[PDB]
Amino acid sequence: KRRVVVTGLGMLSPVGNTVESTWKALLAGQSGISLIDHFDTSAYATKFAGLVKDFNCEDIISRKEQRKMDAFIQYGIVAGVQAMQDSGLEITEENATRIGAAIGSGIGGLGLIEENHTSLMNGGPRKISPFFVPSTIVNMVAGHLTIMYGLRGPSISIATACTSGVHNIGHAARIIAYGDADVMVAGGAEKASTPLGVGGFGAARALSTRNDNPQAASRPWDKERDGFVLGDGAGMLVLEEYEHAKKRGAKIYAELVGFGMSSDAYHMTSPPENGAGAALAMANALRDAGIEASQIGYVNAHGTSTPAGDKAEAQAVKTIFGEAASRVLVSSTKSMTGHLLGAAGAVESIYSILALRDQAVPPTINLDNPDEGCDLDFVPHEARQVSGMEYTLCNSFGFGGTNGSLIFKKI
Amino acid sequence: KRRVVVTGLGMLSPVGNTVESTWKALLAGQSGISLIDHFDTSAYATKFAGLVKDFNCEDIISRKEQRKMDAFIQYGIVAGVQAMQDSGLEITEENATRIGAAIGSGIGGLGLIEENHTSLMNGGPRKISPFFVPSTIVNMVAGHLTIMYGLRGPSISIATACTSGVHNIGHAARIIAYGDADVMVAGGAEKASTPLGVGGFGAARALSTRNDNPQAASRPWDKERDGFVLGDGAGMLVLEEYEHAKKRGAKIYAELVGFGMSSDAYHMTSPPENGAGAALAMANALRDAGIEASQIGYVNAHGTSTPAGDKAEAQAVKTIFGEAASRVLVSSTKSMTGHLLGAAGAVESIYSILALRDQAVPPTINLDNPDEGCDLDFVPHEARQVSGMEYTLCNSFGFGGTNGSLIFKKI
Ligand SMILES: *[C@H](C(N)=O)[C@H](O)C(=O)CC/C=C/C/C=C/C
Ligand SMILES: *[C@H](C(N)=O)[C@H](O)C(=O)CC/C=C/C/C=C/C
Repeated sequence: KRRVVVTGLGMLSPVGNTVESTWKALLAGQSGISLIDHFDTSAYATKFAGLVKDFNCEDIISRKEQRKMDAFIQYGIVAGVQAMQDSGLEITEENATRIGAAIGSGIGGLGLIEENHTSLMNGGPRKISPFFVPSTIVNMVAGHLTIMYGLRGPSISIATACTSGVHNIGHAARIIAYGDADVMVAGGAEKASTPLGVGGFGAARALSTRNDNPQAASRPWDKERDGFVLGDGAGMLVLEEYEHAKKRGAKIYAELVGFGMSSDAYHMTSPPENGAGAALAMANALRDAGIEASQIGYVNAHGTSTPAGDKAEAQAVKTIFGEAASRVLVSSTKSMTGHLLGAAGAVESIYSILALRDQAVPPTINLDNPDEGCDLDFVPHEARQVSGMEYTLCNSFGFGGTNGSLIFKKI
Repeated sequence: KRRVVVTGLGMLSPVGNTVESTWKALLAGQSGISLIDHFDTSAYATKFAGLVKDFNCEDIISRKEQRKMDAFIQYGIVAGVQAMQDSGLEITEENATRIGAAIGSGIGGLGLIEENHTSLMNGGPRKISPFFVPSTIVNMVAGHLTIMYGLRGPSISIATACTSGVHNIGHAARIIAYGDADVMVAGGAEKASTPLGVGGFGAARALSTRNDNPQAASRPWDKERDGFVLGDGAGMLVLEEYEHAKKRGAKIYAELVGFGMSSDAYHMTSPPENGAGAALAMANALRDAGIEASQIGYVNAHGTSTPAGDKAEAQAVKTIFGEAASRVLVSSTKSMTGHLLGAAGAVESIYSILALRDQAVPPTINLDNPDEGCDLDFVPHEARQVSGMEYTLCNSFGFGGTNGSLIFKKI
């Protein structure tokens, strides 16, 4: 039996450009939400997002190579490098073959698609960049990373909307467990804060519209929720087989011990009031890990600050935790960070891992007045200190009722 | 140990709207390539593609529901229904939970992205459809199918460019083998024959330009190759665990016995002249199945009719088959059908499965003059009759050097 452990972390996010900085900002209840200034938002109903601030990549990616790449790929690589550096792995010819990648995105290169389409509308097909395809398609984050580090193992990319993050980590472990790889770089990257991504979610009426107080917009479970808050970023994990990691003397952050997937079979964008799909994915993760709900100390919720969405997950937690529902800690870091779509599950896996390290649970800021029936401990305003927390659960749900959960364990 | 078998086939393609029709057209060496007429191609360097002809879906999808869906999703569903109908599975409340889906696409809804972006350019963000997001994102084929049949098992979507098809089948089996599901609907759907998809690949100089003879454009391994030929379509497979399938008395088409993944670590679009990545993926598939190259009767090649691409794969076959390289049959059905990108690996899995059933190997049409060093039996012009063929191998390679292979076995 092969046990997968997390030996390397890397990340870009709205509250920080590194893992540790981001983690301090979350624990200090800082927000990363801000007014969008890279495109005219006058006609838009949402004028704010969680944007990655003062991002440098020149040291890692050259200006000549920057032009073949949408910003989502740029983020993915930089965060991937971080994860590799943190891992300390040395890739040798005797190694290459056993190391792979499992990185996805919800929609990939929206920025460059809009740009190319604009050129085509204004100049015909001869003005379309020669890199249009490889600069936008979702799997190019893993493509460039494999090339960069000479990785020859398995190379997949799962694109399941907001569950992407969780699914890539899940299958990266599965791959390792199966024997196809020893080390896997996994995570997700997203950069949808573009006209079409902001407009598009606006069109569906899914985004918050609180432009008078951008940092208060995102309020999971609060009575005044009006929609999720969009955020860009990327979170990369290095997963590797225990023994392999043991022999090399690797920083072991945690052990990936459970992975559950489920389908809703209800609505294309809406979740069931019930939360049954969310319930069956936690449930399945539990079975896969072989533990009971009661051993879960902290649940990093999907909790996107949407009226219907937050209700459902809460209910699913009450179904799964039952009597231990009052003793379990459930927060949403999306109150600060915003929804990272394809990257959400990746960064939130890092937050659930660090919580094990530090026994501190990031808060759910802006939760001034819980709505009617939410009696759970949502870690309301300030980080909570804890003791003896062995496991944490991490949720992510997505359009098409595609659900996933990851269980982490302290080692 | 769990053995996965294929109990249901479904498919839309340029040469046919059903599985059997398509199969007859391939064996009769028919081409599906034609002049594009849904957009002005006057300024374009390629004016032809493999398009799905006279496609009906009204019986399956209503006109009110058609509007929330890009054509790639439309194709996926219709082909998925076919696969379910062919399977004969009955979904019950005692069943739902164990049946899932694993359907991907290379780029998903290009058609609707261009349309929405056009509206936004000409009318601002209020003219963007409310279904923009769910009508384009890659995972909505599995989303709608799960809802339609009430599937509650695992729901993933792999988006690895032209390897998508193979990867979704691969992981669908892995999932089943692992125990997360008993039945999985898997495959891919693509519909990139749009201005941006044709222009975009044109921009890279990757497409054939033989507009004077569209049906002769696609010529894998021929000396006059000038680029791949674009094709739309979808191919769906129903994978299910042997025992489960046995007990229900299911039509067993074949057994999925091997799945190999590999990374090139060379170039973002170009393959290595060597074909080493392609070699290591066949190699890995072989190990996973536990058989030797010599037992492989037919290889459905990636063979996209690209100068560099076709060279490399051929070499990789010579490395893997070695002495049996002359006795093994290698054809490319892309000579007729064109490249289905995200769907390519799905339809070609069906062609490798049917070849087992009928012991007939589809030809590589248009191969008038093999280039210099290609001495392999490429099944040059007419279908070849065979006897005692137990296994077939199926290849698919993609941008970012992401490789995959599937091995099928006659039962
Ligand atoms: C996210 C959610 N409901 O939690 C949802 O599944 C989703 O739409 C992700 C797909 C988005 C990809 C980025 C595209 C932006 C236009
Ligand atoms: C396909 C190949 N080289 O065999 C290649 O990997 C690829 O570009 C697939 C990605 C395309 C998705 C459809 C987008 C069209 C614009």
